[PDB]
Amino acid sequence: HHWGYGKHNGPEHWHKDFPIAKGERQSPVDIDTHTAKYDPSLKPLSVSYDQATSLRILNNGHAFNVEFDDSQDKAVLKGGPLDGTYRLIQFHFHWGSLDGQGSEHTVDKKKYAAELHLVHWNTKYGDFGKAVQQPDGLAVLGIFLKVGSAKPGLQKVVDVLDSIKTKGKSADFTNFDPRGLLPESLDYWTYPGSLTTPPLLECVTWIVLKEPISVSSEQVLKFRKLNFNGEGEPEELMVDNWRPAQPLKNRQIKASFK
Ligand SMILES: C[C@]12CC[C@H]3[C@@H](CC=C4C[C@@H](OS(N)(=O)=O)CC[C@@]43C)[C@@H]1CC[C@@H]2C=O
Ligand SMILES: [Zn+2]
Repeated sequence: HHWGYGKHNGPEHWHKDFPIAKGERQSPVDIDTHTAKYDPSLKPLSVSYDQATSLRILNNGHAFNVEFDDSQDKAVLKGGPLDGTYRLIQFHFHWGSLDGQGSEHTVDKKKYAAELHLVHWNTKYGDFGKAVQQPDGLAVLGIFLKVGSAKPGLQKVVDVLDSIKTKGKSADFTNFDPRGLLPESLDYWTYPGSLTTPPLLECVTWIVLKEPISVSSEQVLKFRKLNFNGEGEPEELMVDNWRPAQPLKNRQIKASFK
């Protein structure tokens, strides 16, 4: 009886195995745009993905992960609210059963169709596993998806999903350029938070871009054909793999923009 997104194992159950679920810096949150304070001390975000080297795409029974070779200093996130340099290890999405839900963060209670997370670890802690034990261990870049025009840079991901339908399936996925998933503007909100799945560790500086990307209805419909279940198990469509907004408690959301 492992955690998931269902009635009996979903977000309202996670606190039993992971008591930090009710902690002081949980993610995601609602971004109240009128309360978020413009912080002139925040720097432009530096996203350097020119040398990013993807290895594999994996269905882990929760989402699909596009994984990167993080063995050299290549694909790095720095500046913005960050001190030092954070290395890209993987990206994944959260999405809904319908276009009206799927994002984890919300903006004035607006839910987007999906949300992309690019996960980076602080190079001062040497590897990903050590970084998540630190309050400044990870920087996750969050990007909202709305349904409209296709995102050409997403199509290579969409076209490989047929090969990883079920939990435990993986495929070679080299030479994927994550620059093709970025909106025009790097205007962002930032706040201290957590992983949004177990183990829910309070190790993340969240950087949520204001500008969504557009994807087509056809692109998101292919996300919704994935399965939570393993090959030769009862079909459970991989949909609504999002955690709802958690209490903000004693935190401030800062805006990079006026
Ligand atoms: C691999 C680990 C468990 C899985 C952890 C990872 C740290 C960050 C995320 C990101 C998160 O999703 S999200 N939404 O918070 O970005 C989904 C869980 C995941 C992959 C841990 C690092 C060490 C630990 C075990 O070795
Ligand atoms: Zn995520």
